[PDB]
Amino acid sequence: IIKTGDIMFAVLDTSVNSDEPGPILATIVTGKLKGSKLIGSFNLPSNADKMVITFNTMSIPGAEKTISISAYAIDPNTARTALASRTNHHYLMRYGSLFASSFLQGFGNAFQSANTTSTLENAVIGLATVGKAWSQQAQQLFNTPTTVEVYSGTGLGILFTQDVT
Amino acid sequence: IIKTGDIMFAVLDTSVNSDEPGPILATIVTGKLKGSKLIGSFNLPSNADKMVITFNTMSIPGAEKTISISAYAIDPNTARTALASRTNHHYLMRYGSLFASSFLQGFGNAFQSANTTSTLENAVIGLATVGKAWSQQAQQLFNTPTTVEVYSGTGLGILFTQDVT
Amino acid sequence: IIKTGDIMFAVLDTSVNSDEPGPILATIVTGKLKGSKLIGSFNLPSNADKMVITFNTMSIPGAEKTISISAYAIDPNTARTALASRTNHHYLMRYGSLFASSFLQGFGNAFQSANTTSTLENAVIGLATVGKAWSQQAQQLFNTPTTVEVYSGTGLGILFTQDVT
Amino acid sequence: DGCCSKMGGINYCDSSAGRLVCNNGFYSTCYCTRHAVMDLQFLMGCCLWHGGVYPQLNSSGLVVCNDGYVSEECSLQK
Amino acid sequence: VPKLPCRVDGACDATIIKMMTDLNKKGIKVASVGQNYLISIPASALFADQSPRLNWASYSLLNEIAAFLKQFRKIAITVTSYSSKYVSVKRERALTLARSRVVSEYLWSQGVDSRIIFTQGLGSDKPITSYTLGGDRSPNARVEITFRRAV
Amino acid sequence: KETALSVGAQAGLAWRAKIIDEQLNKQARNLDAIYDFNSLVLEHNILPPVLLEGRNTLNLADAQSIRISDRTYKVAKQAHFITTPPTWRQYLWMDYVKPEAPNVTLLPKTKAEKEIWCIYTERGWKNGIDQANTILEENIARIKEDFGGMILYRKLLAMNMVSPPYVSHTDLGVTGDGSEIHIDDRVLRITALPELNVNSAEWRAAVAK
Amino acid sequence: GDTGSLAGLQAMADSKYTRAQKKQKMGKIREMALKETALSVGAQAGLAWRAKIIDEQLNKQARNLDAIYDFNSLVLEHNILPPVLLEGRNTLNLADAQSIRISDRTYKVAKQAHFITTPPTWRQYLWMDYVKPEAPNVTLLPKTKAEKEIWCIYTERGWKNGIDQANTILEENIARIKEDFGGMILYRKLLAMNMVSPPYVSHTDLGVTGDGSEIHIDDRVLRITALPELNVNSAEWRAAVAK
Amino acid sequence: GDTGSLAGLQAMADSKYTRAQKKQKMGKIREMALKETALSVGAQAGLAWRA
Repeated sequence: IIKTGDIMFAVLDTSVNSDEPGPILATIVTGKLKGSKLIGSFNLPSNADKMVITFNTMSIPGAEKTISISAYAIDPNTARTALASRTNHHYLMRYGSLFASSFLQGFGNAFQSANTTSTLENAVIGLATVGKAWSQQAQQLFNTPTTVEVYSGTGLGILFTQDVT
Repeated sequence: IIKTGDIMFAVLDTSVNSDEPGPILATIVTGKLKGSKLIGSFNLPSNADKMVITFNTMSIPGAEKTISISAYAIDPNTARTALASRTNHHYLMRYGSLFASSFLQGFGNAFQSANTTSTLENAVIGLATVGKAWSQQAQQLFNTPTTVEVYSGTGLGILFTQDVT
Repeated sequence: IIKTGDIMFAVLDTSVNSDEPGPILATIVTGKLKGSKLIGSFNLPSNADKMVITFNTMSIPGAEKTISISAYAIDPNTARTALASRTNHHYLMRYGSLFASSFLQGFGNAFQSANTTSTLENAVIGLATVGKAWSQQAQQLFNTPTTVEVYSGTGLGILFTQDVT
Repeated sequence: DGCCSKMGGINYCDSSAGRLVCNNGFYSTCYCTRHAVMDLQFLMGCCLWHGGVYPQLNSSGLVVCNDGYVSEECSLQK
Repeated sequence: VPKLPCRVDGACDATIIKMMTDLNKKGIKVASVGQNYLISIPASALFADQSPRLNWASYSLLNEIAAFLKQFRKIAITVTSYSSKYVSVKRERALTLARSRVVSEYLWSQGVDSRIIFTQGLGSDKPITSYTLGGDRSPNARVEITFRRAV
Repeated sequence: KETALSVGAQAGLAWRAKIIDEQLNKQARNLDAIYDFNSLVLEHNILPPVLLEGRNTLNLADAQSIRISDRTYKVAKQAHFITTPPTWRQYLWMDYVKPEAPNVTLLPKTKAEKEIWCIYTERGWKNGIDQANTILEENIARIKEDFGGMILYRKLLAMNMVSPPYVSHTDLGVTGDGSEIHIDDRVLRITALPELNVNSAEWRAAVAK
Repeated sequence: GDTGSLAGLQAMADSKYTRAQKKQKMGKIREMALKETALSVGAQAGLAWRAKIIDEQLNKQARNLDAIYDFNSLVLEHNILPPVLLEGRNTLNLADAQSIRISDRTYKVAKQAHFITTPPTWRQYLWMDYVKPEAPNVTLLPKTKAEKEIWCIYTERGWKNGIDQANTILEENIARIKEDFGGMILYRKLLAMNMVSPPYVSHTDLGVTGDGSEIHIDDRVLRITALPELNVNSAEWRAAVAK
Repeated sequence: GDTGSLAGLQAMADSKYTRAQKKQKMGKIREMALKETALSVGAQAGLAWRA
């Protein structure tokens, strides 16, 4: 019997990125449960500031048994629900690609246009027509979210949600 | 018998943004219930002014039992309903992006327009064509609301809703 | 009875690219299982930063038996979910093809346009009209993902998912 | 802190005596074993001179000793 | 460690060696063999001339004796008194008995956690020399205190 | 709020208890001198019983019913065997526990909060003081009651108004099988509990000089 | 604090303790998990190292051990291990109130005597098991100097605890072998005193045996009939004296 | 090693051995898929030669 919503500790060790969902396991290290293992997954948020974890498959050692307490975790030592990782992956890349393709489009058309009032013509040429297709491709791929990644070497704290026996 | 609509206190230690609902916790610290605790979630508001805590699962230790009182939160020593956090997170970024892209669009078109009455033309080029795509992207992403976040160390007072035995 | 959530090690010896799924047999070598064979195939990730193999057909020799444990992979020497492969296969090819076709289009049209204010006209000709079909073909073929390929000379590690008898 | 200080120093711990040995032939004033002849005139704890505390707990803050006595001075009042 | 005593209370054996050296520097005999300890004091440094009255200067010396004596965990302290030969036998016996009684009474009033204080004085029956020049000036007239350190 | 008052009551109870146990330990020797029991023990290591005497009692049962008695006597706890003299440490030694949990929620922020904090804390403190002293006086009353009943038994037995305890012992030589043996067997039993007498001749009157 | 707690609470009313509460509570919410790990690894290391030291020390003192515990000289004339005897003195029993049992001396047989082949030496009573563990897997690690030094001191505590545990095990084993030898020498004493029946063995023996495909020359069967036990006819006991 | 395991545990409390945990991951797997095969082929060649 475990109190509904208490806190314990584990360490997660699986290395996986928040792009391909997969089974992740942690291991309870202290307290009453020693060597108990816990397999679950994650899910993706609407905004990329955090990462929360699914944990539902609990296996207690000793006997051939597997309980199904489905409970989540908190971040130790800062007491949040996020992940300590990197999130600045895909802002500057898409912004720079869009701005470069746009600037190319403008350079070709306006520098051709202002001729009334050879190599410079070739600059007009190059930016004039490599701008447009690159611009619409950047408009296509602009919406890619910035990922987070779990670590293969971080501990964690786990709260409970429901009761067991 | 716990009376309907009485006042107790607990401590919220799990920091979570108003972005992803999930299991959050507090533990009743004074009053009759010591060692009892209460898990649940939050609710999102329509505007940028408050946050309330969806708390529904109360547990008192000792026996393998769980009561089912669901109740909400009140401000400790201020008697209000809001969250003590920041709300000015995402006004200035979208406003600045919108104004910058608009100013760029205008700079290109009007400083090309007034040419009747190299690097200046290149300035026209750059602001001209990076204004438009950035402006329509800003019109795409302007509608993101400013969120709130509970803190990792803020205690709270509790009003009750229903009774148990 | 193999308990849930353990680690074993094996050898992958076949080569297959992540384009044609097929029967690949790895050989469990250590722990309790020696000479055990494991037939499966792979999965395609949405983004190609990792690779995992779906392994389900596990058999031990001695008796004519085949258990039905399906589990996943952990990296030898890294304990991560990636693969030992390169990822730069299809960036430069499509970008260079697109940019060359566009620059050709621009050269023909703009150096024909700037005539007012023989061999150079043939340069105009060549880039002018081989640009367009090549550009739309590049728009057609641009979407090819950067692939990965498994090694025919790299072993593996295995984490468990469920139990057996 | 230095038990056999101002002498040759610590020799070793004679656990039959539960005492340190100084390097000159004199007994220390420290100890090394918990099975030592030490005077004990002050104690901690609750439910002393009784059966001890019950491993089971109350819903309230009432604490009941194993021999049926209830100690308000350990318990919380109202 | 935060709840158990790391040592017996009031113990600094460095200071004990210091005061033992100072006692022998004073000239009061300190003798240490085995776990049996002997302190010997000349009677002229304690009393008047064949009198059972404490000299008022001697109380500082007595306080030093008690400060040394409080250190060691003990059981039993034996006090023996010795004198010269002055008038008769029982006179010397009575004087020794009174002297040992007075020092035992003040020490038992003081804080030395013995369980047993034994006292006796025997006059001039066990001299420590053949040199019998003076009266109470002679070193055989004395007070000895012995004990055994236990554990 | 009142939480500071309650935790100050807890702290004052603890501090008064610790000082009380300190003083009670430091005054040691006369305590067990005056509360001897082993000098008071009976012949067969029997703890002698406890007796209560009441004088000049009147009861009104209801409207128009009264009863008057001169002296009443009651046996409180029946005597039995024992292996040790009971001591005062199971009557007087208070419990002690350091309270290490001041709940850090309602810390003051304004000086008015500090003022009400101070006043509620000190009145809780004096509450804890008086509660501890009440516990101590209840304990000293109960141990005084025990010793009074015991010595009253002793003097009633002197006055020949109680039966003494009666004991038979049975004696056997070696017993048991070839693998387990005992040299002797002494079975010590008591048949008659000590009790009061009801007749009139056996009353032994006292005198002094 | 809360010692002179009127002054302690008036001091905790100050705001510097309130702003120091914020940094200490977030540490106090989680940090205790490292202490269990440190105690576990300290217990492992101290137990293993102290076991190795005591096994080496026991091996150093081999000869006098076999000198003192001569099981081989203690055997009877028919290769019979003596039984095990225990003697208890001045026993009081309080089964309940109003009924006391008293005896002065009593005797118990623990292990009945039986056959043997070899004298059982001390190595099955006192030799300690040793392995070399080379796998410290410490999942939790310190970050700054404070958790580093509390990690060090908790490892010191676990080290000392493991040493004490090993010494406790040694004391239990040496008590066990001492009481077994005491039972043997007590049996010798009482059989000298004529308090027990000596063990008795019958034997039969046949000559040649078997068929023309299997033979043995002479077949001897030895069987013990009378287990040693104490007598109850105490008037035939033989006393002793000294000089 | 583990004789001065007080000092060894202090060294692993220090972070200089934390990077040593990564470099022991590479060699702890590839050798074990080789050693038994090497032992088996050595056994085969030795048995035939000695026979």
